[PDB]
Amino acid sequence: SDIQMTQSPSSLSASVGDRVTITCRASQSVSSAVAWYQQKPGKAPKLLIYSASSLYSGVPSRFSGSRSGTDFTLTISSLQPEDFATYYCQQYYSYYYPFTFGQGTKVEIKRTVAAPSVFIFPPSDEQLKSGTASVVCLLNNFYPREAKVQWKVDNALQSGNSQESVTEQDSKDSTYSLSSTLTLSKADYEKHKVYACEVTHQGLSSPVTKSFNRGE
Amino acid sequence: EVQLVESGGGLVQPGGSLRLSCAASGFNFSSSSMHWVRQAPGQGLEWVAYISPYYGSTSYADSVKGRFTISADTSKNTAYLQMNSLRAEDTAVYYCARSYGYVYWNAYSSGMDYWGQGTLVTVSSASTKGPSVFPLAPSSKSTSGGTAALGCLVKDYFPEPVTVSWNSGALTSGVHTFPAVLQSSGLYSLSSVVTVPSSSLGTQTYICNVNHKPSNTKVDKKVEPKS
Amino acid sequence: PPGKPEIFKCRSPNKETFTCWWRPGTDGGLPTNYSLTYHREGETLMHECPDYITGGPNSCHFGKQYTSMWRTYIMMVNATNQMGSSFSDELYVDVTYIVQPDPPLELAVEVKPYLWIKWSPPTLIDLKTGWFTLLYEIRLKPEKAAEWEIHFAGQQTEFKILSKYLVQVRCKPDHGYWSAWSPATFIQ
Ligand SMILES: [Ca+2]
Repeated sequence: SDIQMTQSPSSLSASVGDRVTITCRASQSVSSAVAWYQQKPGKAPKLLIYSASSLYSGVPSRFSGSRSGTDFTLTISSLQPEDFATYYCQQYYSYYYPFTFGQGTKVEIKRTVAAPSVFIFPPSDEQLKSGTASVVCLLNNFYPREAKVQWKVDNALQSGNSQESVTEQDSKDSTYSLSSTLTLSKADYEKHKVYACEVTHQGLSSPVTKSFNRGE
Repeated sequence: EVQLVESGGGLVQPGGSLRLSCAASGFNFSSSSMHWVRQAPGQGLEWVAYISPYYGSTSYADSVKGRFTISADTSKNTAYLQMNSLRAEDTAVYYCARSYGYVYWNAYSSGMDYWGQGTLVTVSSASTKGPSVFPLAPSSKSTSGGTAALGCLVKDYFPEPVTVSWNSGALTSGVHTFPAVLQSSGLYSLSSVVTVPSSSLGTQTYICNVNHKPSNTKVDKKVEPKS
Repeated sequence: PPGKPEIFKCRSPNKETFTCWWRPGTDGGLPTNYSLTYHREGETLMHECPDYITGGPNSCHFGKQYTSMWRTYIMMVNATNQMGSSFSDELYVDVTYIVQPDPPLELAVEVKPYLWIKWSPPTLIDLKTGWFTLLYEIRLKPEKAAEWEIHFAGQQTEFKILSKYLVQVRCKPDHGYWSAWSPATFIQ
């Protein structure tokens, strides 16, 4: 590369309805050869704006792009649930190194707090047959993203043998979902009675447990 | 209707080779130019190369100069990416895409406006392994209000990706598929869950259709509520 | 009611293909589209844009398959709508006149005392017919200097000066557009 594209902030969150502003500063003049792309996760980016400020066909007109000097700004005029994504700028002015991107900006939707509902799944017979055991704890449709999920086996807090992963923010209702998975060897699993996940989240007025005893 | 259709992704040794492929249609290939862009998992996009198929002219991102070659078969409307001396850092989803115009003549493109869906390239000396599919059985919580949760995960597979659907993709509402997680054993694991009314549990069949192409593994697991 | 459209730019990279773009409109009322029809002076048959897609939104693209027969075009944009519908003024297009290239190539600048500047035609442009003759222009100026010094170099691909510097070339093929400046070469 020879022309750099610095993009800020690298994330933000805003309420349905707020005006929102991403800025991209070119390392040197780039006249108007600037594009903006939206990328909703696990999909390919979608052109939003080309030529610094021209709106791409079929893109909703709450989006718009402008330029002064070497700063460009994508601006969503009144934010929407389905606008959850990562946005990138791109210059195509350079003779040798056209089409290079900024580092992108993650945009999250702020919504009213929502407690998760919490479910627990014991390991399957078939998996045990094979000699390991997985306990799954699922937190469903909550907001905000921050949660603590703790695995407890017979009162021992488990660490470094569970693993979690989180969905992308729903664009119908702006909530998340989280699955944690505790894994032990067939041997260990059978060494203990009570299996519990312990969810703390802003939306629950106190922490929540879901547990079970081996065999029941 | 435009369409760019990627292939040739896969799992390769460090130092190995690979040829990606992008078959295009419904815009004038000769008067366009074709791009590869790539995204290492969980980071941003990186432009890799483009070519003007009529002219045969090309540019390459520095990170890739010397090792990858872009080219096009004008008779078949297909751009290629030949990837040599692959390193681990090369691991990513690889999109192809098009702009109006040519190498050195980008002024009039309306950006890169059409994009493939990407194939995934994994550079690693880990072996292919197919997943096991275990049920996540509903019962009392899985049950909150008169709706319950059920799933399958999808344990211990490599390399990505895995596709999951429910009752051949008939059932889609209230389904959540979680991004896969890389376990300490170097295998992937992932879960997929759907929520449904308690009243539908004695009376409606739930099957998850797990496919893991790189290892030739096709599985349908019928998730029933447990005894 | 629309909406009165206007065809505001046409480029061709090399005379072999060309593209025209237009500005809408006033849709609302309902939505709109947007067709571009054209004809050759003297024929009363009215043809539709053969390639809406490859140009970009609000484009029309003319492939090699048009270029090679028809040299010139009369063109019109029809923003039909609902509680309304409306046309643009007609645009005469001659490909020769809208040709713009790629900047001239590998601009080498030597010291030879006195100053040597050589470059090559742009890629994108045939010169072996060579249905272009091709005028070049140079600029230079000390790194921190206030103004540029210009020289029209007419038509060959080399030049000579008499004076810590910065050098660019560009070219036009009359009767069409100047290329963007070649990326700057530096010289001590
Ligand atoms: Ca051929």
